[PDB]
Amino acid sequence: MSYNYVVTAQKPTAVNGCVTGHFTSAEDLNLLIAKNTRLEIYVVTAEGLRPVKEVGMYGKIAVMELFRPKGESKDLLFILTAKYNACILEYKQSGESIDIITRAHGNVQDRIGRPSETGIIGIIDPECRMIGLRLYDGLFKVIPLDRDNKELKAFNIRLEELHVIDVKFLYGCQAPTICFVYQDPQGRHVKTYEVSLREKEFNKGPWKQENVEAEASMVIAVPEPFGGAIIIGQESITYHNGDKYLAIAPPIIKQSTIVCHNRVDPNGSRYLLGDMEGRLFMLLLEKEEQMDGTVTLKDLRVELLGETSIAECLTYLDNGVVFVGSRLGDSQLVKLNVDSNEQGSYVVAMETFTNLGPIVDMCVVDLERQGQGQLVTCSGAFKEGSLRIIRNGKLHIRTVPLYESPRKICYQEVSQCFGVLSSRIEVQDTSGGTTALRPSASTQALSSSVSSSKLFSSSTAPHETSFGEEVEVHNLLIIDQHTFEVLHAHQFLQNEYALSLVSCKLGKDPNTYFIVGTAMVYPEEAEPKQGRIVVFQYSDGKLQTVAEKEVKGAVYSMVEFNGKLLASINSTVRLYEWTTEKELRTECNHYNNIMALYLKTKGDFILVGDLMRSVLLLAYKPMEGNFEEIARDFNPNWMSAVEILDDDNFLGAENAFNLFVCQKDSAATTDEERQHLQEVGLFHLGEFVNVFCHGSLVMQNLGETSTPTQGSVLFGTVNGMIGLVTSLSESWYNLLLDMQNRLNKVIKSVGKIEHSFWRSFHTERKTEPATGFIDGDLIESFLDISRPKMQEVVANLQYDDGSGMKREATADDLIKVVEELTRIH
Amino acid sequence: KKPNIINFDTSLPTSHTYLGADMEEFHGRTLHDDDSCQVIPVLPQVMMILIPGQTLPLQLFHPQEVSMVRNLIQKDRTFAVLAYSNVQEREAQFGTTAEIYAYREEQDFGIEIVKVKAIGRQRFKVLELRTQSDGIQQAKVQILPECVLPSTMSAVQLESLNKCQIFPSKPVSREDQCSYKWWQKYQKRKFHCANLTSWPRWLYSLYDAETLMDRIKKQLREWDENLKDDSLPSNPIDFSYRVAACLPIDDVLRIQLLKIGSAIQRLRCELDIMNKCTSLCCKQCQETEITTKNEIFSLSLCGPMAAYVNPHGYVHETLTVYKACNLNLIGRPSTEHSWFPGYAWTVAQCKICASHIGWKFTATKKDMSPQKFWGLTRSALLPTIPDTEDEISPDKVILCL
Amino acid sequence: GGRPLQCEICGFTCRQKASLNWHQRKHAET
Ligand SMILES: Nc1cccc2c1C(=O)N([C@H]1CCC(=O)NC1=O)C2=O
Ligand SMILES: [Zn+2]
Ligand SMILES: [Zn+2]
Repeated sequence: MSYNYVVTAQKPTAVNGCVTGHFTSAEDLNLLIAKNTRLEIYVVTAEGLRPVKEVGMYGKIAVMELFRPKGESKDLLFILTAKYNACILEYKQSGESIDIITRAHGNVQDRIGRPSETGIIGIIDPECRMIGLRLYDGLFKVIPLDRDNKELKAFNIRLEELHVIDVKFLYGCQAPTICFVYQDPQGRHVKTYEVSLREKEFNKGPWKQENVEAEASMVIAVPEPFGGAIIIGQESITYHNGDKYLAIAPPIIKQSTIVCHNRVDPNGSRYLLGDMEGRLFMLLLEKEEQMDGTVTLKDLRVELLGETSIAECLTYLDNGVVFVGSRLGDSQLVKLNVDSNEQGSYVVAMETFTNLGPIVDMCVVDLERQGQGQLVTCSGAFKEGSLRIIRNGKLHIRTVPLYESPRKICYQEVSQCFGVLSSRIEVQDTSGGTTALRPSASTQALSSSVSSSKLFSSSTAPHETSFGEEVEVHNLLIIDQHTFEVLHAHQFLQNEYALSLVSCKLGKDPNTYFIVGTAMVYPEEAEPKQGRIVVFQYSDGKLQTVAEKEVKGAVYSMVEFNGKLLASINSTVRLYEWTTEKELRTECNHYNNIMALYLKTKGDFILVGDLMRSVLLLAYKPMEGNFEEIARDFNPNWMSAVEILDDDNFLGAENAFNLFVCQKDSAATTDEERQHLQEVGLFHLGEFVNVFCHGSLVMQNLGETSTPTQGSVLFGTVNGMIGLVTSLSESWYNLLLDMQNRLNKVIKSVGKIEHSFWRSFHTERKTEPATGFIDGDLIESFLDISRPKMQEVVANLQYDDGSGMKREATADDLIKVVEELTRIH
Repeated sequence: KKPNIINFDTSLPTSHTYLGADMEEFHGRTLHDDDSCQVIPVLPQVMMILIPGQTLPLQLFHPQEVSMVRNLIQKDRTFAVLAYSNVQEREAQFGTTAEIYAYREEQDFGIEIVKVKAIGRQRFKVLELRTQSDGIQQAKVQILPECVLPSTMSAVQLESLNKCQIFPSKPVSREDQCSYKWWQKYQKRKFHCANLTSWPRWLYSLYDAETLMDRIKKQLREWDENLKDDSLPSNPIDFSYRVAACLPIDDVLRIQLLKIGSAIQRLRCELDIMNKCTSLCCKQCQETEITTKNEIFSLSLCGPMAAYVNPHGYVHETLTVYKACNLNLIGRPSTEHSWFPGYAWTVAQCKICASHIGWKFTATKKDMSPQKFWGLTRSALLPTIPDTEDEISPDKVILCL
Repeated sequence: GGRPLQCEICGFTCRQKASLNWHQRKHAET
């Protein structure tokens, strides 16, 4: 019976894919960038990029490739979603109105099959003869590129090679030949096949089956005049082409594996390569004119160009301009000069584009107590790690680099400062200790400190490590709210991991402290068997270790519960009281669980959450001084985060980018009925949520006693998207769902994909339609359509204005309603 | 403790030679759809809580049982086994199906005897129970589905790293030094994208089927050295059911473990129990210590514990251990209908409450090793968590994870 | 003459009549 409302306040910024071509016109040079559910088109100019259109799809962009058929004015695009919805698109412009047309659409999801290990794969033949897809191990789906196939009918061909790593099409081959790298018990091998359409099957490949590097991780299709293919791995770069073989083992790349690439020169003389550490290399191929006129491959060559943002994809944009599509850090635009800079790098950074993804934790604060609201988030990772500050302006963002992975965050009013958990990477140096790779916030702190406890010095005596191994050094940073300076940096013990963080007053002590929970990690024995709870005080510009308490487990989470400190240790939940001697003493406990990961509280109610086993509820009993198990859920789905809506509804994000909401029962009935939770809400968000908060960025009304939305909960994800969720009333829910149906009747879908299918709770076993939710984006889209369609939507619809009489709805009434809704974020 | 393991044959008990001449075996199997509704008959005096994949021998005497068996021999050869939570009220909310794989009738000595060997198959939840005029009762049952999930990383996995998610030369060279290096590389690679979430790698590693199975393998080798990675199934579902089938637990905890739907949670529970309960006391006394897990060892191919049938059609989920204590022996040793050929049994009672605990197997030949061991019935034991831990934090018998 | 009595549940051998009746009470009790 629960009714809720979800809306996006910030678009996903993480770049998951990019391509180049001629999409708008054969003359204009186009660059297409995918951001999960959004697509952006740009025209390449010598100075920068000229935006033309930005569209929102009803699917998670998985594959995105451009191509040119025979007898076509320009390049056509092909997009495949996560739910296996495929569509080909063309561009059309009729004056000031720019719309994206769908040529052909359809779903390719099979009734059965094992979703592949290396994810969905998609390739196009160079001559545009067919589209090849790999969705299930052993099955190769073929889609003929005939004009007749408006329905996108396909057919499967069964493969003997099971664990295929990669596959590509070959150039200059009279038969649509596929060359792929796979693995078998004897090692990793490269093999070729010829796809025949009238045979609707395979034919013997042109080449032989040759063995390759056991770490062969990428295949690159070489264009004419060379042809053949290139194989990239951890330590080797080879080139095969029937009668031609070349190989190079450049030591420059052995540090990290290459993951992404793109073509620079169409002829195949230069390629760009990107590694996991953000290093950009250049592959160069030589030629040598023979008497016949056929240039043979003299040799290969690789040279490091420089360091950029940790890239997910790459592309060349002429004029020495390159685009670094990053999803860990800010996206970049760089220039390539033939001469090195004063430092020695060939790459020059031209521009940066903020990327909030991945958000791991955040908090809502009001620095300048306007009653408006500001958001502070932990974005990025590794050298891209950073903090982001967001407000209304449209939206205003402020960046703060860290150069180390941020984890949690917290605020202190009395001290006007923030506390953040971070983690840097160090390497085993020449001696017994370790040293850092690059400067981070923990190493450049104005004032620093180290923990000195001697509780675990003995027992599990610290164990050795080899040279060249990486390790995570954790830290707690204290920062000013205005200047954002690295005021203090405390370095935790070795073999330790910080997990939780809170700041509050407990007992009757008026001072505000920072409370941290840790766990002793050892490469032996899976789950930890040790851990600490530490209390620090910020005073006079330095942190002082106030108190400590030992526990035989990991402190996953903590919270303030009516002056006391509630915490979780492995499968147990424990409550601590702050003694008069300024220490901590246990009170009560609870055991049965899978793992007490997530913890939330409201009044005398507490919610505990597991990684998969959903959740359970507890209530502190005053006289008993103990707990009482209230209710629980069973569904085994990977939980990502949870939050308390009110004293009866609870929200939780799960594995398949889904959100489910449960409810309790206050009535009598039976003890069995009270103790179970009802899955009263299901929805497919399309994002991986990681953190929830209470508050908003809009002024807290008070002027209107009649608020349309009750409650407010912000949430952050991985792709850099931020959203708001609230609760509604029964009538509002019914009317908005009717509006949902009426809107979908009219609106054009990007790729002709039904909105109802896109927002359907989806897993590998079960796919259900949304319930107890309202898509805010679709409700808001009502304002942007033409007026004739606005009138078509509100045609023959009963609406209740001011809770008076039900009357016929006009376009103006709905416009006012939707405007009031939009003004909540 | 570290005693001998050589000389006997672990394949002798698995055959259940004590039942006599080779039976008429059937090989045609049956499995219904998940969540499907089926009407199945129930065996009355089966006070055992069956696990899928667990072998179950039976000797039936009543004419109604024999008639139902005759009717099933031509049909699907499948029946049901209720999981009696409260044996007094005959209450059962769940159960497990069982398929007959060996059969033999005997009209010798003027008594209708029927010997049967069956195996577990599917879990189920009870919907309704009816009773026909002929005594044999029917049950309207719903098949419980096996909920399997994809790897935790599937959702967050970055597209650029999808390639090489597969590891080169898949297996390790059995050695656990090469394997420690391998597990560290495995954790760094498979769970790399963990950096994008609220938790670290080592947390997810606790919820990975592979890691859990390896830890369980390490615990199993400790009990018997005649183990090969081949003997154990690779499927985590069948692996989990097999592990659970030979873990000595009480009925309540067995019911709880069966209720689990996901194999990941089942394996987590199993590892937790294996670590927790280090003592095994008398179920009736609760305070009389009988043995520890240090004394546990596998005398059969399946594992240390397994179900065996007796001359009077009673089933005993018996566990093989080296040493026991606080037991008085009743009668004299006998080889009559012995489950372990070459050994003679002697009834064992608790010296305090005088409750039957099991039997003492003594070798008939001097060359055999071990010369003696103990077989304890599961129904008469109680797993106890070690006390201590400064004694400032106590506990109670509870299934964690 | 009157050979020993034994329990059907566990084979517990005994002598006097009701002794085994006592022993068997300790099995299906709980
Ligand atoms: N001679 C008797 C007599 C009555 C009951 C039993 C036995 C007997 O041998 N077993 C078990 C225990 C000994 C063994 O290993 N096999 C059995 O069938 C009984 O329950
Ligand atoms: Zn006892
Ligand atoms: Zn007895």
